[PDB]
Amino acid sequence: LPESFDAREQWPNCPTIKEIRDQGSCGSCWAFGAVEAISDRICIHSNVNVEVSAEDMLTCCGGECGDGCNGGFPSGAWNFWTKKGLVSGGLYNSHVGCRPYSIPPCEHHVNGSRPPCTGEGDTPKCSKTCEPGYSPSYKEDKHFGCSSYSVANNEKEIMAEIYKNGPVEGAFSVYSDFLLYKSGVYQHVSGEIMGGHAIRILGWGVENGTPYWLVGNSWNTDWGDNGFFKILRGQDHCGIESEIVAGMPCT
Ligand SMILES: *[C@]1(C(=O)NCc2ccccc2)O[C@@H]1C(=O)N[C@H](C(=O)N1CCC[C@H]1C(=O)OCc1ccccc1)[C@@H](C)CC
Repeated sequence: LPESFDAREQWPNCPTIKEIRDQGSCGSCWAFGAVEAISDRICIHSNVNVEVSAEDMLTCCGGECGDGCNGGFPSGAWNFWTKKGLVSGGLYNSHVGCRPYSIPPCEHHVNGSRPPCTGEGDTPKCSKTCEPGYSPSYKEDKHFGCSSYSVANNEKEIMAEIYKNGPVEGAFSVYSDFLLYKSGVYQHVSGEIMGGHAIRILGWGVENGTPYWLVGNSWNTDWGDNGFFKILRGQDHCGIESEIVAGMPCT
């Protein structure tokens, strides 16, 4: 395996890999890390381009994935993709796809022109219909995964999975010092535990002798490094290597 790897550069024909979304004021990271990686993989393994609906995942999976805006389980999300499939849907107010995200973008621990995020967010309804004007129907717009699996807490195997099949979803413990991340390789040194956070890992590298994972957060582009961040790799730091999940699209 190479010393560095950036899925964005390795699969130039898959622009979703470069995208950063905004989960808004809702604890839907579990759903976002999943639909983002799934969007990447659908393009990688059939290179069609589809903005997989975070709304569909967030609202229709139900208990199997956890508790909507109150948090969920990454592996459960990929299961939903294989069992019920996922329709298309872009950013809030984009009118792109069957079910665009219904929760407004906000400022995540940074100042900006958008309203500041306010944790309190209610899970939107599971509506099995597409926005007006969109074709085909909800049922016909479903994209299915043909496998849902968990990658071992093994640096090499995780790198190998990304290298071969594309970005994966992972999760780590968020402590307050992470909230102010701007650049460099993040290592937890201070701050209270905020809870588990699911994200999309799309590569790795070494910065100043420090091995890291290239990660895409779901807090818009004005947070962190253009929406992305790097975190220490190789020591299961904050559990970043403990809950990796992925899957392959059908056909
Ligand atoms: C991830 C998130 O979205 N964080 C940012 C945010 C923005 C706005 C408002 C709140 C939070 O809280 C999100 C998530 O999916 N969390 C998820 C989680 O904490 N839980 C899922 C089910 C209930 C809850 C929990 O307490 O889980 C503990 C747990 C851990 C392992 C096995 C079983 C249960 C975590 C798991 C995502 C990795």
